[PDB]
Amino acid sequence: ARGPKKHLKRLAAPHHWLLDKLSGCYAPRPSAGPHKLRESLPLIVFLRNRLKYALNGREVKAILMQRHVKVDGKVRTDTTYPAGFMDVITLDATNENFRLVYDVKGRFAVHRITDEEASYKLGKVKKVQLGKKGVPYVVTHDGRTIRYPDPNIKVNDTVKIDLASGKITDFIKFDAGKLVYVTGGRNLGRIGTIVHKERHDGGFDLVHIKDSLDNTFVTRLNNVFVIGEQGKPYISLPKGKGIKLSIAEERDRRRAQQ
Amino acid sequence: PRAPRTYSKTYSTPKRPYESSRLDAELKLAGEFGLKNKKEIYRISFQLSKIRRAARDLLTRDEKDPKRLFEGNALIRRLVRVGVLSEDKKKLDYVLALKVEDFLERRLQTQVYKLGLAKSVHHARVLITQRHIAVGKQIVNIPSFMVRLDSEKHIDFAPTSPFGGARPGRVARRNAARKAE
Amino acid sequence: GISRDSRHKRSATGAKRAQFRKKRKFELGRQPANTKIGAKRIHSVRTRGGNKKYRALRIETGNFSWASEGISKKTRIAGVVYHPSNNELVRTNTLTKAAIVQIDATPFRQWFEAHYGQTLSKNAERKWAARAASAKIESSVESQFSAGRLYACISSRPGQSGRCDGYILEGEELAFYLRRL
Amino acid sequence: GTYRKRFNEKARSGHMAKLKELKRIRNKQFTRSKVSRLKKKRLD
RNA sequence: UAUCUGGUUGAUCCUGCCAGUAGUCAUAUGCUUGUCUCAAAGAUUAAGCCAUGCAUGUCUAAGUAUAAGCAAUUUAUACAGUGAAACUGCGAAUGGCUCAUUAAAUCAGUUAUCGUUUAUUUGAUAGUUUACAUGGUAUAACUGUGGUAAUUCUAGAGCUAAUACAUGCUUAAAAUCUCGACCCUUUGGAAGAGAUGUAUUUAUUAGAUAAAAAAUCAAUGUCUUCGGACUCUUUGAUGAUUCAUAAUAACUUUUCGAAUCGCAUGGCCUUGUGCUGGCGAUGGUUCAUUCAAAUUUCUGCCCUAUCAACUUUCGAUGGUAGGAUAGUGGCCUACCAUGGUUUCAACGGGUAACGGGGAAUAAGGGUUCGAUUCCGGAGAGGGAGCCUGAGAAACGGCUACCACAUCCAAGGAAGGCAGCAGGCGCGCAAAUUACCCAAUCCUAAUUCAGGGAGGUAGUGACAAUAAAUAACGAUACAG
RNA sequence: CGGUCUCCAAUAGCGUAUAUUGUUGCAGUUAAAAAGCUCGUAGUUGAACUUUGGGCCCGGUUAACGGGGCCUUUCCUUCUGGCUAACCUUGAGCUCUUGGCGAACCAGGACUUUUACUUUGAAAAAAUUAGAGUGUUCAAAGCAGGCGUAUUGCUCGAAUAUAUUAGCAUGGAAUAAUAGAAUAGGACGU
RNA sequence: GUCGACGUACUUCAUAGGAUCA
Ligand SMILES: [Mg+2]
Ligand SMILES: [Mg+2]
Ligand SMILES: [Mg+2]
Ligand SMILES: [Mg+2]
Ligand SMILES: [Mg+2]
Ligand SMILES: [Mg+2]
Ligand SMILES: [Mg+2]
Ligand SMILES: [Mg+2]
Ligand SMILES: [Mg+2]
Ligand SMILES: [Mg+2]
Ligand SMILES: [Mg+2]
Ligand SMILES: [Mg+2]
Ligand SMILES: [Mg+2]
Ligand SMILES: [Mg+2]
Ligand SMILES: [Mg+2]
Ligand SMILES: [Mg+2]
Ligand SMILES: [Mg+2]
Ligand SMILES: [Mg+2]
Ligand SMILES: [Mg+2]
Ligand SMILES: [Mg+2]
Ligand SMILES: [Mg+2]
Ligand SMILES: [Mg+2]
Ligand SMILES: [Mg+2]
Ligand SMILES: [Mg+2]
Ligand SMILES: [Mg+2]
Ligand SMILES: [Mg+2]
Ligand SMILES: [Mg+2]
Repeated sequence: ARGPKKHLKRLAAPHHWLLDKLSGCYAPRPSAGPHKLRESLPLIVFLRNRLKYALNGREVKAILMQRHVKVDGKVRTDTTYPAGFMDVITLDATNENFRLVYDVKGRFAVHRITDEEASYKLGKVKKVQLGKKGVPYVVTHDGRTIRYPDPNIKVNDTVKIDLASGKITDFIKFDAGKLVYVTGGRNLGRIGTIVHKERHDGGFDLVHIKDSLDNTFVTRLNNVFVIGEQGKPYISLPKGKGIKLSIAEERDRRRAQQ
Repeated sequence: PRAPRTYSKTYSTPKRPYESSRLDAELKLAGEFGLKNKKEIYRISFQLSKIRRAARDLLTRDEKDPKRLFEGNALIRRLVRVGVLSEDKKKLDYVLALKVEDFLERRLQTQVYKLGLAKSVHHARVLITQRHIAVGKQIVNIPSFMVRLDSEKHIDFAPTSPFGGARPGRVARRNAARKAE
Repeated sequence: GISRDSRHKRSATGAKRAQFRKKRKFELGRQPANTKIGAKRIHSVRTRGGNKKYRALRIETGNFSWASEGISKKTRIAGVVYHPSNNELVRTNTLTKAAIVQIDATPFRQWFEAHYGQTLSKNAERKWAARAASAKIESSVESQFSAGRLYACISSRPGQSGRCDGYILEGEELAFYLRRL
Repeated sequence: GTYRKRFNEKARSGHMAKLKELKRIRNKQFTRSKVSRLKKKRLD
């Protein structure tokens, strides 16, 4: 190619979107934004294929141009805006608030939250550095640059950000025993507690996580997201609380409830 | 371009079509069940071969294997639901004991014949293809329709059919009008 | 015409590679800007991205820094005296980085006289007395100062930034280049 | 594939030129019709 | 091969043998072709040539309308609704198509940028430099006069705008550092005059630390109980940096720091068209992020040894310096050494060689196929070179050459279907020059316009699913 | 001379033509193929030996099977830091509490033979393959859907496995290599 | 030139043996 691409084939789209393979030939390409293309849920998919409020892309555009949708407290009018992990989506007309958190299966879930919980979000500190004029700042996983951070905040920590002011209200250090959420790999969507961080210089650090059922799994440090102390997450968790269940157990539960 | 839509062959030619014993077996099957051609018999044989190969492969797995348990239970549940496998024979060994006749008996043609709605398998086929047979509230015109155990008790003449309480067909009212005139 | 591709070269084993593709813009080159002493002529060059490169086609003054005294002054460039890469740049008076040049010594002499009150109000005398301990300098620099032309080395790239900045030679570097001269 | 016969060599003369150059570089180590041939042989 | 059939003599058995019978897939072709669902369309290694039409344009309240445009009007004597043309901005570098070249090249998995560019999105970020607001150093559309056979050809003259072009001010305090009038010879002091944000270039400095105590030389600052005393004294990240950041001295055909636009009319009063003030749009420096790009580490390709030595004169391997690039690098230049690959197959040759995910067969090992729905690469008849732009060595952009080829008044002008339809390539053959942006998504100034991308329908049984052409009786005749 | 038939095969499908090597695991006297003989480089291959056995404890599966600890001449070394067990002791009732001592464990710096092999975990896009659920009227398929309903509505899914080699992390220490102390230029030290 | 050698593609000749019976 001679420049950036602008089209996305349906078969090439992220699997977790759960798009019909025969509905069309193209899928919404997420516009540039806070979250990476493959880790993001464009607003069209959320409003149409998840909430079912809109029956087609044109109706999604009609909804957005009415300014009814806010992402992290700010109105967005782009159909393919890349909403992503820990993003608060507010619909005032419906009096509804959502937080985009993976379910255990590895797909963004329709998780409703309260207004108080919609006032803040969490962000993994991806970088900490001095800017111009010697003003320290932290860069989080959604591209937010926050100046004058608490000096104790280091990389891999999780900062609680207030959406109204975009200021750090609280922070959580990365340490053993902390409650974490897996945001990548085949263990995506699971919740557990750190046991041990294996450090390899010049390579990828691995973290061993123990879930509530005592199962243990190893994941790269890039996919880990601290969300609180054990049993006391800073956010309301989805149904199932991030616990993986074997196919037989899922069958048993499904038959029991049916 | 749009994504491909999957397709598959529901039958296969047997290894030696010309075996005299095989020819006689196909003749008996077609005559007993009123099958149109050898394609239907090949289709049922292909399904049965697939089922039995799956069962054999599961049996090769060690007992208590999660894959064996899950897949074998699903397969036995399906076979019991369609009626091929009896309730008391819920094991993979009895899945290998199935025969084409078991599947053929479940066809809506044979069931319509057996329930007393038709005087022969061919009369049952004609009744089905002419939209006289309803499984529940749904008219079914496919002789190869495989009747489930629950569906077995709901086969009846369709509400729209002349035999099911609707008005007489075209011939009946035609002759009645000509007699009246 | 000029390209920085590695494909056109032979492989490490000595194989003659074939042409994989046509020449690409992102691996281009441009004609050298043989900067020369004279009335300033500089023309911009539009590079990859929106960035701009300045081409010193001619330049006759430069910001030269006296490192020992920690100063820098704008001075005229007398001429190129020695170049390590090739001698023809010396012959043609071509300014490029690492070229040994001669610069007018007047501003440095004036600054040193003002600062130390020496040669090569109460406040002025006080300040000169305070700085009297540092008055002494290397003999080699002072001989040049008597001559009127100081040896300097260009540390800028005139064909890229458009500047002819540099620094006066001192110590071991000056001794080495005087030996080479 | 490099020096295979083309349908219309005249229409791509420049291409042919490149090939020749390549040969001259590749085979530099070595250099350092039926009726027509038979006619020459019989004439000799 | 197996199974089955037949022959092996005067006949019948038992061996053996012989001949025919197996297979899906592929190509070509013949006969037949009623219904429902569904779906594809290559091939002369000819990436051979193309008549005709279409396939890329785009305007919101929010850049520029005295169209001598439309309609509304005294909501509007600066304009005010809608709005052709043109300027301005963006896109046209995506999509679609084909597989020619390409044998450590592409590509697959896996690495790196502490080796670089990045329009756009997202978050931060700029009190340091006539203003109740500057010019033509200026033109388009337009008016009017014209040339040419001809083209998306254009010449002279007259007008007039901007988020075009070019200029250029306005806003707190403090601190620090220089140069220092003068008084005074002190342990000296000091009016004042300057400088400071950012961007570029160069030079120098800081960016600490495995843990504890003293004596003096020089400069020299806070303090008391005038004797000596003097504590908490500032420093981030990486596995690692000359890193982030900061400081000093200057340098610059040298940048940026809002002369822009929409809606609304709130608060103070000393009652002035005075002061102040809301929600948005568009620009703008730098950093980070996102979309990307470039280069890159390790391992992995079919046949060939009757291809054994190859590379090095004209860069081959490496060093120093420079040039060039966004940047590393023999990428190129100058000077140097003589290196680098190879029987563990280099180099050369062949390829009906784009690579992979995948397809078929098979009990398993294997063998073959993959132009072809997704990913990546390369090309737009063949070589070569460029303008613009964040991004192109672009071809539905430009210039030359080679081959073809259209118009011509013979002076000149215009070309690229391996895009969608449709033709030629034979004298022998095969989808419609169809409808639409309603869905999918993409482009724009943008909900609205555009989209042969894509969908819809039509059209040789491509490949697949289901499935009609009769069912129930009586009579008659015959073995 | 005049004069103007039966059966078999498939079935909305059927016919015709061309085409369609042994690693596991081949053979070499007499019917393919052992070179006239020897030497010899690359390549492939290459004798045995170095911690074996014994005595206890803990917790798992279905008396067998496997997994950990100690002891047995068998513990990596060193420094620093963090926490602190147990041990001594005072006092108040095995539990708190005074004051010493601070093992184990954890973090970091130095110190360090290298691989082959195999186990486990990440990675290996989607589509495709296998495969769970689902009366598309059946099916090929698709990822749908399902349950109440006068009224306003509730709700389950879009599973799971496979993927060679190379790279990364990890447990093993059998088999096969590799290095070490011989002119001691060797190890250790309060 | 109904030429030689080689390469390639084909054609062809070598199948009956034992037991019983006449
Ligand atoms: Mg790293
Ligand atoms: Mg009817
Ligand atoms: Mg025909
Ligand atoms: Mg018919
Ligand atoms: Mg019909
Ligand atoms: Mg108007
Ligand atoms: Mg323009
Ligand atoms: Mg080759
Ligand atoms: Mg390679
Ligand atoms: Mg844009
Ligand atoms: Mg911005
Ligand atoms: Mg004019
Ligand atoms: Mg260099
Ligand atoms: Mg050279
Ligand atoms: Mg191939
Ligand atoms: Mg090819
Ligand atoms: Mg392919
Ligand atoms: Mg190209
Ligand atoms: Mg062509
Ligand atoms: Mg081109
Ligand atoms: Mg074209
Ligand atoms: Mg194009
Ligand atoms: Mg076409
Ligand atoms: Mg605008
Ligand atoms: Mg040897
Ligand atoms: Mg051995
Ligand atoms: Mg592996």
